[PDB]
Amino acid sequence: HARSTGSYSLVTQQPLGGKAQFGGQRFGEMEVWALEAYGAAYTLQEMLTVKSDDVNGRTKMYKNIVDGNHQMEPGMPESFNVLLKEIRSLGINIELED
Amino acid sequence: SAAVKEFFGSSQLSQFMDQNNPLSEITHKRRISALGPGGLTRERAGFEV
Amino acid sequence: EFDAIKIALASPDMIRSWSFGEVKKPETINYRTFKPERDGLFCARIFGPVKDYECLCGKYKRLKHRGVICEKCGVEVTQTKVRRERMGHIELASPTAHIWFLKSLPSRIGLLLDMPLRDIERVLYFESYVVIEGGMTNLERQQILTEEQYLDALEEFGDEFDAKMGAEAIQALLKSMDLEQECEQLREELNETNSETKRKKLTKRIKLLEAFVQSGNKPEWMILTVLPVLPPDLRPLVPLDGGRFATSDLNDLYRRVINRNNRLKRLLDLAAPDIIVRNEKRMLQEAVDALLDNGRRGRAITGSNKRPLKSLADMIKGKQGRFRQNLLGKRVDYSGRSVITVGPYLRLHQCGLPKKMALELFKPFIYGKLELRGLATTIKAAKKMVEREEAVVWDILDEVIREHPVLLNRAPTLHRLGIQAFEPVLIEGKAIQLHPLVCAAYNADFDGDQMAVHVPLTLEAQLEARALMMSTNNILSPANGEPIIVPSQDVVLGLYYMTRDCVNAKGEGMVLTGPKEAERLYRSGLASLHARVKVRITEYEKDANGELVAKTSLKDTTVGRAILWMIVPKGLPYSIVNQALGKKAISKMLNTCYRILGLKPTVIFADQIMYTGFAYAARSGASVGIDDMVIPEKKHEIISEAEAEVAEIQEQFQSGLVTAGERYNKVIDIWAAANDRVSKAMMDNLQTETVINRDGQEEKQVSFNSIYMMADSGARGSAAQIRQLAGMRGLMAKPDGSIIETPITANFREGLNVLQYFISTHGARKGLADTALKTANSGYLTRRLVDVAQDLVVTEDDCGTHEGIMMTPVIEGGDVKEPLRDRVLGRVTAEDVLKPGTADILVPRNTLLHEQWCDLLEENSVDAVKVRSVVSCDTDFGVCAHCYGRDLARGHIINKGEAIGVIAAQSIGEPGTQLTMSSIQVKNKGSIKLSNVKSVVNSSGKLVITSRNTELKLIDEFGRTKESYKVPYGAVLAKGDGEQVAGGETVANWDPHTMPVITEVSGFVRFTDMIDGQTITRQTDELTGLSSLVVLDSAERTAGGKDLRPALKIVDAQGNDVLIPGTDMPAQYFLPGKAIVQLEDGVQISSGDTLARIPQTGGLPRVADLFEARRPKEPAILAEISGIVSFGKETKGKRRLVITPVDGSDPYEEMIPKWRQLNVFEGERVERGDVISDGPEAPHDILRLRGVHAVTRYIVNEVQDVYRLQGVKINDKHIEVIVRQMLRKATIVNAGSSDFLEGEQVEYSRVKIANRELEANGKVGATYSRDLLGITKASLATESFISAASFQETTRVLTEAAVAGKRDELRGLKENVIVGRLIPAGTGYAYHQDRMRRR
Amino acid sequence: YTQSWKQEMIADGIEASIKGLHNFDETKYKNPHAYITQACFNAFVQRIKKERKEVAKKYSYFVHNVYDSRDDDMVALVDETFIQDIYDKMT
Amino acid sequence: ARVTVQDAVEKIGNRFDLVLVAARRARQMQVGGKDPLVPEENDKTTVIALREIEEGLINNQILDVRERQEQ
DNA sequence: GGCTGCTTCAGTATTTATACTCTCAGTAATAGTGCTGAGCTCTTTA
DNA sequence: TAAAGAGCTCAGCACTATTACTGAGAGTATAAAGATACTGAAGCAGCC
Ligand SMILES: [Mg+2]
Ligand SMILES: [Zn+2]
Ligand SMILES: [Zn+2]
Repeated sequence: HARSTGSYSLVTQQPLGGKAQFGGQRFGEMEVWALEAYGAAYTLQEMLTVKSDDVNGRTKMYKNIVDGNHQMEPGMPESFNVLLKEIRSLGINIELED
Repeated sequence: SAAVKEFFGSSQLSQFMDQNNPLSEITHKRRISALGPGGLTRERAGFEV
Repeated sequence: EFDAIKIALASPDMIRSWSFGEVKKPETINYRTFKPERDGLFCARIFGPVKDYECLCGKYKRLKHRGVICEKCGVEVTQTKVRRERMGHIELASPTAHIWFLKSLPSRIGLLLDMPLRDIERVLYFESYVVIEGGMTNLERQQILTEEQYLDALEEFGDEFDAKMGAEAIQALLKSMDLEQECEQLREELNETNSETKRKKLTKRIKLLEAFVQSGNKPEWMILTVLPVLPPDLRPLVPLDGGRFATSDLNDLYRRVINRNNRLKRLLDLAAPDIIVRNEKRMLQEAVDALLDNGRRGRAITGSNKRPLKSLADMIKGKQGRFRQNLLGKRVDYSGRSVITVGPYLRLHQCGLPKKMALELFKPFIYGKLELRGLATTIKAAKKMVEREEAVVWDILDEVIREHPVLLNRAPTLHRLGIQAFEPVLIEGKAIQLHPLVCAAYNADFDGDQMAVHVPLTLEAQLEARALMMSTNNILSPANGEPIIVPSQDVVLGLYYMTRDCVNAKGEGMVLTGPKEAERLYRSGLASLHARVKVRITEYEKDANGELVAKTSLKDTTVGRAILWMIVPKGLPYSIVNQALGKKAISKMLNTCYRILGLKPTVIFADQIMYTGFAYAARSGASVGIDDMVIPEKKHEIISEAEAEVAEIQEQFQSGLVTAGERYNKVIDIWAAANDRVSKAMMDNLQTETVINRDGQEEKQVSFNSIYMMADSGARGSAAQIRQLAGMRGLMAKPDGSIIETPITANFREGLNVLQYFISTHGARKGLADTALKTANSGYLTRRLVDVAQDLVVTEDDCGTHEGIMMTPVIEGGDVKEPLRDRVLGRVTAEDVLKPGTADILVPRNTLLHEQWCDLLEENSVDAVKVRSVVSCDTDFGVCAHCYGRDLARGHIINKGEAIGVIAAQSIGEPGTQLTMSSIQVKNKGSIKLSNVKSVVNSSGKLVITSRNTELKLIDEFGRTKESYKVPYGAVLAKGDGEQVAGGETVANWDPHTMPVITEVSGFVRFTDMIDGQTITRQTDELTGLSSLVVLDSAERTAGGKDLRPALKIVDAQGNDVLIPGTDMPAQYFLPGKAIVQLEDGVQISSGDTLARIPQTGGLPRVADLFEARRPKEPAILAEISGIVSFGKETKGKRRLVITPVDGSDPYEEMIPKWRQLNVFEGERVERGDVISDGPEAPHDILRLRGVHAVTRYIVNEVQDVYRLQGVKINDKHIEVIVRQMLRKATIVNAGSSDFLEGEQVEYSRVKIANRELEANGKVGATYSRDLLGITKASLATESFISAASFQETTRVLTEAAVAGKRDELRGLKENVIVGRLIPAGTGYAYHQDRMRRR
Repeated sequence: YTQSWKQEMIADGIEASIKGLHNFDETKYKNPHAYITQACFNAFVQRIKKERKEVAKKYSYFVHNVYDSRDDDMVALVDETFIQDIYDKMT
Repeated sequence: ARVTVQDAVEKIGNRFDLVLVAARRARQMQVGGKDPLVPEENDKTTVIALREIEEGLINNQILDVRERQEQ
């Protein structure tokens, strides 16, 4: 089973799971470490944002690759913002200083 | 009738007949467990039992 | 983009400041239009456009009409994206007490009013009242009332006296509480108290008060009056995202919550009987409760089907909250998964890959290439072309792969090699081949495993993979410089079958002149393979200055030896190969090859090796059949005699002649005997049956049983496996752990009978369940481990220090385990080294210690070497290189910026997957010596030492210790100190069957205060006869004289107390319960018999509890400070004692559970840290009583030994760095010229640099003591809460940081992942250097 | 059936009795017990019908979305959401 | 025949800088009009970069000062 | 008056059965609605 | 004879008033209807 790109969950735009759905593989914290053991930085970054959630970012990527330009725009995760607002739910005001 | 239909069509002591072998078809009846209502839990599992 | 994240609280003002409106209507949808309601939980009127740029006005179509709000809709005009995030709010009707700040455990509010929790509780649900400024009556601002009390008082005090119930009064109190005055009050009281418990509660409270009054936080804010409501699009009506559909039950609570609110108002709007208004207030409070964190009350509101539903907190915690579910682990695009196969034709740097997955994984690339080529014109054209595989496509794809890497991984990712890179070759198949070497790293069988595969996109990413995760880059296990490319099992059988010799084969012993001829004479079938033969060869060496000078000779070897030898690359001498070449041989060959040659020779070598091994194994025909299992003919013999005897001993017992326990023991031992005997029988018979003439009679060399061939090869299978196959597999366990009386008499050749088989069944089921649980616990273990370091990065080079620890080989008392060669190998030394001959420096000062240096040392009986170590580094935020040394996988000083913590943690956590759950007869020859000595001479005129600290040590003839042994008090030495020793004798021995309580001079003894009945007893000795007026336990003797306990005044013939030799005070000690001097009154004893006589886990959880700084059970009390020992108050519950220095005040006055067995008598002056009692080591105390390197070395040795017990290997630097983290907070003990308090704690390195600044000025900063916290402790007390929140227990740490109002500077990894930037790990380290340098 | 509902049910009934106490003759209907009894009874049935058809509405919205991503749909479940969403609608 | 960065690190004894400079060079040649300094035989752009690195003529110093004379 | 042992709790690893009666209420769909034009209607006399 | 007026009324987009119609509300007066395991931490509890 493969997945170039397909749907995404909606509450969080992470590519859906399972094989019935055109789901992407499970990429885990253990792997996260196994990657940090190497100085495998860009790998991990473009892994967990540009191919997972950075919607603006992933669109820009898809374009640049399908038009001959391997280059990444970092952006900033989305489901993270979900957590941000989720803690904004309770009165614990959270903020992102300058 | 509501409760009966529920029980049959819905109870963790009921599953599709494992049906791909005259063997498995018979293994899936001479089988006994202690799960569900009146039994321990898959992660409540005590070593002894 | 943006710097540090900050947390704080929010006045309901700011809640208003957020929301784009306020929601009141409890419902959502029209069920006909399916549109939002007019003013409801989803309504556009606040949240916004359900489409983009137009709403139910239909009034605004293009960018000309965007933006400006409608009047029919009322809603602004924009894209629906913003609806996802806009927040709302409810206005509360009655105030609400927040639950988190109520059940912090301990409550950060009850203490804020110093209140017992249950009272604030009963205030909430209104089971009682509460007095707010009781006024001109005897009732107090913190008093509460039973209802009737309130009723009655309020009768006679229906005045300005105030008593209510509910968050009303709490918002009152909090709002009506100033702090600064309160603070100073606490200052005073604290400064005044002598009770420590009060001191602790008060210091915590004053701490929290300084926390609040420190920044702009206002306590009443913990009472809710404005409820913020989540953006609508995150709790959608139904996810509907395929599959079964979820319910997003949040709204429901919300719904019911909002419901009650209006009801409240409505009922207040009716002037309702206040009892029931109370009820509705209660309903509201419980509702908002259940919204915030269900379950913290009595009955968690089950959703349905008997399931609890999900609050705002459940989205957060567990292995399914945002953190452990989608912030860290995340399914990713451009990935695939399949089954695996071998494909041995592949070389090292490449992997097979099916056509299909290959096609999808690169669709964008293919599109780009086609449209660059013009073969298609639009994207749709390309989609169609790719659909039905217009046969051009393939070559297109071919070009795309040309060197495009891929990344492979397995499911349970243990360590740094579980995920690697490859360069695929395209297969018209469906499965994945695999270079059959790497399969070890993947711990992977080929029985249905499933591998996963991902693809780098950016050129930078391809580069990262290329240089850093390619199989051509990962050959030395990061756990230990072992080559990790071990040719596993069948190449092994091949090679072994090749390098070997038959007694007489075809054309054996002829002469040849080139391995070419060897090959030919083999294939031509004119010469056998394993046959002795003289052959001319040559060989090389770059022993000279790089130049691999070659040189010939003639050897006598076997053919295949040479055949292989044609492959061995340049710089190798032949004798490396002349052996028979089992497995570890090829291992060490690989290693030395890598060490002397570099890298590419090694990989080419290994590849060729696999090729040749597979080929020759193939040629071999190494089958196996019913005749591979030889049988001990005398099996039945040993068994028949064993059972004959056991029948006898059993009928002996059954006749009543012995005890059942020892009879069982005898049965155990006899079955063990027969077991080992038949083992010897078989194994020997098998291993040698070569009997074949050599033109003469015969000779007997290593036989050729395929089974035996494997075993001696060590390719696969345990000798015990054979043992089971042929020999009877002895006895098995018991559900308990007992053992069945009769053993398994049978083998597997013959068949088991029912019962034996049954028993084996039980044992196997046991082992399997243990496998399950073991994997389980190892999981959470490695979790904590990786989590505890998570941030340690090589920040520098050389911390500028010449300390460290003096490492030495380990001696378990008997044999030594690690030669000094190892602890040193690759660990930069601070000081240089001397020779045993004085002034003979050997190594330079601070040099890196590679292998030729290990040689130069090892030849010189090097003793013990100081070396840099991580615990000792002189740097903040990381560790200097030389304190760390070599990369353990790259034979050079580790570069600058790796994440050492994570590699250490993975290494350590991996092997848990498989882990489990007197006399001195020296044997060697040399010199005897001792340490911590105090001895005595007898009429025997020999040495008998008089301490429990004496340390025997056997020094060899070289200069390096071979043995040492702790030998207890009262042990007679046949020899002395400074003699010769041999094997087979004991030099000293004692009696552990008593307690030596000797005094060491000849004189007179007494029954001084030893009056029977009160503290001692009369003993008409029924064993000998001597009327030993024997001592019992005074505390179990009479209750009046149990204080005047039996002293033993050592006196002479003069009767005067003989002042101890040299000393001016004699030995006036005690004979406690059952401490007997059988020798009578006034007897003149000579030294040589004790005065008083008193005849006297480890698996993985051991490591687990160890790292958690867990509890020793019955710790052994050490010496806080020197001095002598005294006895005062007694049985204030327990025994007591006091200790006095030689110069300072007696500071130590401690009680003891009377059970304890002392270690040193009163009069002795001991040194600090001497173990004044018996038992284990109390790690915290080990630290504060022993410094650092003590406890470090300790832990190191324990874990290393628990591993050693299982053959596994881990370099110590990992354990080093783990401990290095383990202590990071120090407790100040004198504020000094610094500012902080005295009884608190601060980050060690932070206060350290604080001193570095301070102590640049004569004003001496704060004195302190480094501390010890277990991993689970230090995981929390970090500069970061986000990383903490990633760890367990979100709730308390989170509300805590919020109350505090912290701010996180993002200095670390587990946080630079969340924001998703370049972690300062590899490349990212460089960029972070840069980005800091900018500002 | 359900504790959570039952809470709101009783809430309803209580308010209903509260307001409805306003008018209770004595000369006739010599008992207030049954008065409040049937009052709350009706309040309850009102609440429950509201909630039933609410979640019904939820079902209805659901069944009108089968066009999610690709092929391989399901037949078993959908019929049951349908059949309930019909049964409830019968009323 | 570019499989090992062994000598790529013999120049830059860093094994990390490698990625950086190779990435700059690749971004240059792939999209930007920077021509290989080394005879190319259908080897991908990053492989070209690594080639140019492993011959002692491209580094931080040389490529940066090329960019400087460019400015 | 400060002082140690028990202790209790808290943190880890599909799909819910029985009103009634107005009574109103104001709403959203919905036919009534009237244009524009335009296209055919019609005659004109050149 | 046939190009060219001036009007007779029929497609084709609204509009206001409408009409089921669904919702909100207000009346309701028989009853008594349960098989982890562990570690830890403050609070409670008895003591010289
Ligand atoms: Mg497997
Ligand atoms: Zn509108
Ligand atoms: Zn250092």
